[PDB]
Amino acid sequence: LVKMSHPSGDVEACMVQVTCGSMTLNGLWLDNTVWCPRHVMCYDALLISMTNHSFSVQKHINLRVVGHAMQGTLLKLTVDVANPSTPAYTFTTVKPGAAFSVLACYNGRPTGTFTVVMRPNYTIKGSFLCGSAGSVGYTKEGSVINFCYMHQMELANGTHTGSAFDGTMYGAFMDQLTDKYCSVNVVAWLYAAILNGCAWFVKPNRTSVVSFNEWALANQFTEFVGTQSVDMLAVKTGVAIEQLLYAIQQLYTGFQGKQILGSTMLEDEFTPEDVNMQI
Amino acid sequence: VKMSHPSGDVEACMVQVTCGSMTLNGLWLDNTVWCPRHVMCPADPNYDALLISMTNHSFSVQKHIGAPANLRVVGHAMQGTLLKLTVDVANPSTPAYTFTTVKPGAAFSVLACYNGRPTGTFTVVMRPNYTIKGSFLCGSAGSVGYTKEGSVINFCYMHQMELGTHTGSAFDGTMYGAFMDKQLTDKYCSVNVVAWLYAAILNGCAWFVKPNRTSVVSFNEWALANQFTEFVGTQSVDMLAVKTGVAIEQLLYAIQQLYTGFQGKQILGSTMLEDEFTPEDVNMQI
Repeated sequence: LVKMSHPSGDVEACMVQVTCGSMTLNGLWLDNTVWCPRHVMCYDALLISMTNHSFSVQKHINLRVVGHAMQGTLLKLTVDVANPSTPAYTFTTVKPGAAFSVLACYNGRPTGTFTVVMRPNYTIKGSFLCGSAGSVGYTKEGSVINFCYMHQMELANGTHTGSAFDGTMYGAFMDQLTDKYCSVNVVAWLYAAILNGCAWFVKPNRTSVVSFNEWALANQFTEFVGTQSVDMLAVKTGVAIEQLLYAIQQLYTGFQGKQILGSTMLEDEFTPEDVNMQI
Repeated sequence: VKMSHPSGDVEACMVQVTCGSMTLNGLWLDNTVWCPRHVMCPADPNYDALLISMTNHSFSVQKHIGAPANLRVVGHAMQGTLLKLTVDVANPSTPAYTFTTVKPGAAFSVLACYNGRPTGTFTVVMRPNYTIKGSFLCGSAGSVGYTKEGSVINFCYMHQMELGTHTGSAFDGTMYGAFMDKQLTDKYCSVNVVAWLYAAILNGCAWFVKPNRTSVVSFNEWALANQFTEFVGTQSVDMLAVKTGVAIEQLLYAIQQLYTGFQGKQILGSTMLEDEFTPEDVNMQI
């Protein structure tokens, strides 16, 4: 169980530096559009101020802006060359629990890649430093990149949020509720444990989904919504979801010194899908 | 956070290499294609005998990603546990690169591929017992590990086999841990745990800083028997000590006490020690 990212080449070919006089940051160049965060201008009062000439766009790894418009918290810029390296792509909004890959850029140059889970409070726990705004987060399905995240801002110590390519900001943070454990990702992690022969925490006892969900409300756990990749884990292991829900309820109390997949605590950063592909 | 290098450049060099009924991945720089020699083994073999057996067209080399291409194998050779296949076309996308063997504790990025197609990228640290803990499946042999410094890629690993751990070879041909294509007890990597403590201190968790210090030389002889690695300082560690005002010899003491058990307390939310983050890591990320 490693944290696995999608290969970043497709997206590396679309990152650019976009500047608005004082402020500079990262942009995503798809076909004839450069997307980027709108606080490059730092709102409608800011937008009217601007000319096409007020932005300049560079590819490091020759673009003239010839159209500009605002969409939610994102600038949608039009440019006079269509990106020859543009992937087949899609905009989609992720839901808490889902995992995606982030390409962290600076000055329009990619520097790292990692995987985050969209956290129940609509933030992500990544590594973003000054100037990383406009790094994109994506998933890949076939050859179709799904762009789902443009990085905007840091809120607390090591917690970040961003936009969803319609303009909306995850969790509506203007440019935080308490976090919870993602119950299904934990269940999947415990299946991964069982699959690698770490099944000491399995007892016959069970907890229905309906009661677990009531229990979750009081213990900073999200609702559990089973899906088929979980059902596939249950089948291969012969352990029912309802058993693992009982074990979550008792492991949250304490691990009593023991281990699971090396971990001393619960792990909600792997999804049923990630477990399936990897194991 | 576990952070790997952008895989773009490396994806641009991944090939599929076929030999008889068997296929795996190769790396294509200049006119050379590297790949694991066990591509030649039908379902304890004699790799010299095998290579004599190989004619010109025993090898097929397909590029799937990017600009598809047909690469004829012009000559072949062997090198350690790898093959050097020469091909008539040169990778237009070869970048600036080196061939450096990594040491235990160091971190590198892996580009996992199947039938010449990248599928994922992650980061491992080379274990003191010379294995890595990756996610490799059937057909992943020949996936490439690498680190970038400046615009220069240092290729350091070509995946070979599953032991549940993994190993492959370096690009001179040496298999890491000298395993054979036909395991020591792990150890804690001490320099990384120093780094990780520094990341605890740099973030506020420093209840284990006591002024008592244990010397490097002593820690090492101590480590010899409590399953740690010799501690080696680096310029990177020295930047973490400076910024925090805690000396390496102090954390070597804490590591001696902390092996016994965290005794009810917590460090960055863990009760066992993390050896998977390098001083470079903590420096880059803080």
